[PDB]
Amino acid sequence: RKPPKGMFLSQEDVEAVSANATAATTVLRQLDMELVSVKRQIQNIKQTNSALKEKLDGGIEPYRLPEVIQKCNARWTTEEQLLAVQAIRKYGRDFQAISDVIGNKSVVQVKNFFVNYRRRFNIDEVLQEWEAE
Amino acid sequence: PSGVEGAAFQSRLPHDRMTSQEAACFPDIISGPQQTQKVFLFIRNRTLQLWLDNPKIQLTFEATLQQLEAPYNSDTVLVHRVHSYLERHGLINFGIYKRIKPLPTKKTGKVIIIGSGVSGLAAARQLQSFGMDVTLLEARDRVGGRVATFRKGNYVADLGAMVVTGLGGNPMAVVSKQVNMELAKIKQKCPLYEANGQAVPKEKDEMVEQEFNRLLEATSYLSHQLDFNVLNNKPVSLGQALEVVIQLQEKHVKDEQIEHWKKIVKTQEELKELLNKMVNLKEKIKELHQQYKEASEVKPPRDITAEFLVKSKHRDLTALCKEYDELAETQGKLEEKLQELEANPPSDVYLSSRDRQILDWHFANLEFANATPLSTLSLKHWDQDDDFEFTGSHLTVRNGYSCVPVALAEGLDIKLNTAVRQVRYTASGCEVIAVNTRSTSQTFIYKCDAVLCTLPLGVLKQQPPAVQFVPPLPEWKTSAVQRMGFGNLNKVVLCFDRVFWDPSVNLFGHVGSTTASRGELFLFWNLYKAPILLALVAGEAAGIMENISDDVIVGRCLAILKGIFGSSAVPQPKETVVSRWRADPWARGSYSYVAAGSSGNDYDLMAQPITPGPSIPGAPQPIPRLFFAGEHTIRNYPATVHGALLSGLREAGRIADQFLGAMYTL
Ligand SMILES: COC(=O)c1cccc([C@@H]2C[C@@H](O)N3c4cc(C)c(C)cc4N(C[C@H](O)[C@H](O)[C@H](O)COP(=O)(O)OP(=O)(O)OC[C@H]4O[C@@H](n5cnc6c(N)ncnc65)[C@H](O)[C@@H]4O)C4=NC(=O)NC(=O)[C@@]423)c1
Repeated sequence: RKPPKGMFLSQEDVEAVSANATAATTVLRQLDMELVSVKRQIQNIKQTNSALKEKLDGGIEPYRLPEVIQKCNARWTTEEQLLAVQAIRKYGRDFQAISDVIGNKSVVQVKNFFVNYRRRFNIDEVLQEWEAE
Repeated sequence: PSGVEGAAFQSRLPHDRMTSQEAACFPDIISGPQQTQKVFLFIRNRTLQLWLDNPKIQLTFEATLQQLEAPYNSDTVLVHRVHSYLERHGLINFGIYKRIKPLPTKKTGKVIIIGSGVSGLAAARQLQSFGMDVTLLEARDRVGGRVATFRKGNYVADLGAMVVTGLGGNPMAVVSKQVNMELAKIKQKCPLYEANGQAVPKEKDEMVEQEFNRLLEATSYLSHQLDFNVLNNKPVSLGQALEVVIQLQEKHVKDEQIEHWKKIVKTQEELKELLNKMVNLKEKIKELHQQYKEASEVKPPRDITAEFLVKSKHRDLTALCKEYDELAETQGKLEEKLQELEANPPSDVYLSSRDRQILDWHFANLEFANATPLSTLSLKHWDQDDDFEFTGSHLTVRNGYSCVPVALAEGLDIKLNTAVRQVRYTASGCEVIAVNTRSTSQTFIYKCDAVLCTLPLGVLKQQPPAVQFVPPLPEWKTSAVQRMGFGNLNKVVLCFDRVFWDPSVNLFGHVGSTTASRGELFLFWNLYKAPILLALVAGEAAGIMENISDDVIVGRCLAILKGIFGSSAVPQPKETVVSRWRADPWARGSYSYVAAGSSGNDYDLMAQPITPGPSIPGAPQPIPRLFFAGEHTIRNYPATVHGALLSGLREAGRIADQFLGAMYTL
């Protein structure tokens, strides 16, 4: 039913090597050239990528900011309320970001904010303005 | 196999089945009830046993029936009828046995036998055994044909056949007990040595050999599963198919280097696009940090938009730093998935210059086995006789194989130095015109009822004829003669004044420089008591070394042997002999092979006898008059001594059946 193992012999490949006298040499020269071809686009992207890798030297370590550890609080101070309205305008719906702007306010309180202080802070128009941008 | 069933196996016969031949002589038994068949089959097997256990004396019907026990000895005619069939077709009482019943005083019919090869001798023995008048015409000054044996002092080395291919069902087994043949098993170990003279390392030898055998199975798969047996209206040869297989393995080595490096580009390019996001991100980060400093430089106390700027920028740079952290994590996984592939590359080549040289030695071994370039063997059929391999180790004949012809020859009317030049066969008999080899003018005429031709196939092939048939052989026979292949291998016999090789090694190889010389002095045999090395010349080398002097040839032999054992340990040879079988006019080659475009059925054509037309038109359809035997006429055992011998037995059976009748069919 099947060849010895590792031997590669399908009906398609035998015909393509018998079709003429040097039809053997041709298709094994087609392949030596298709492999020189690939081994230097290897070496060319391996060199392009050596240059892009030179630009990332140092990573972004000068560019970090320390982690502020601050215990989450319940009451909304007026300053915190004001930050939220501005965060809403700069984002809108990304409660995780807003939670990170205000710093001492979790993502559930932010969503609860959205409807508690909804009238008084006119959160409705605010999101309309964000969507235009 | 043992018992009665062993005798049927040792006689190349199914112990539990009637053969096509036995059907022809016992059409009653085989179309009859299954019980009679087992009786018959036992009677055959029992008789064969009796002969086999002591083949130095004749086995008479009386001796036979006596040692059968009932119910089997209840029918004397069935026993008499079995024993006679066996005796006729040379299954019992063939070779050299003392008779019990001395020969019929007067002889019946006359048969001329061309050639005293083993096949000649074997029929002649049998025909004389049957009360016929037998004369053999032999062109050489010696019996044996291609069983040649050099003899000089204690030096003995055959130039022709030298190997008995295993006694498991071999007729030579029986002949070995009849004649004092010293049979020494070979030892199978064959160390290869390349042209430099260094031994090939064990790991490489095993690697190549297995590839060799895997390449053979591959050709078989191309033949029987892919039906790759015609190429541009011509039969595919074995050699072509091996190329097509080797090419497709070199193809696949390249197909898979390509696919592997194509995995590195597909990943070096995922990395490129990711270094691009990371260089761009380290720029949105560089300015957004700048922006955060400036916002943080504004000193407090701040209004809330100015305070929201710092917080928003701080959050954004943190979010943007999460991103570049995740990306330098992917960037760490792909830079390792690229070193893993780099250190796990697939094989660079299919076979190197050096491996392909050692493989060429294994191809020279096939070229020796079939005495022909692989480019000529039929891919479909070159091994059609594998099913009938004997069992056991091969052996050599250590006192010379010639001892067998010479033994068979004793008692027979043999005209040596008589070359047949014309065979004339007519509805009323035959005449053979022969001449003296020493003086061609002397001319001889032999009249006979039948000619048994055992001319080598290379002789029968010769253009212009060495032997003219009158009337000419029908086209169906001459086309079989053209289609078949008649190969060539030669031997160099080196006689020394000391053993300087491994005495516990019977044979050892020598790897060729090039494909074209893979056959040139590729193997050496240490077979004999005396110090004789014996060096083969196979494949395309065989036909070309015949145009080169003995001394140029022994020189290359000495060279090769120097490289393997060093110049000091290899002396000049005392005696040297170099064969040229293709040059020999009584052989024109060495043995036959299934050429591309031929088949084993051509061997059956070579065996059919010739029946001349009628003398008087409208006279009754005549008898067959011209019969053929020899190595090329036996389908299941060609190019061997045992096949030669069996074909002689076969013709002697059917000539006797024809000219003495056969009562065993009633
Ligand atoms: C698939 O399997 C394998 O490939 C195989 C398998 C196993 C072993 C072998 C081998 C290989 C080798 O190692 N050895 C061998 C070596 C050499 C060099 C040679 C040359 C042969 C062998 N034979 C073959 C064996 O030799 C022969 O096939 C056998 O001898 C045939 O005999 P024949 O048909 O009777 O024919 P003839 O030629 O002998 O007689 C005819 C007579 O006609 C005379 N006449 C001519 N013209 C005229 C005329 N005009 N008038 C009157 N007379 C005339 C002529 O003078 C001659 O005398 C081997 N066989 C083995 O078994 N062992 C081996 O050992 C092996 C291979």
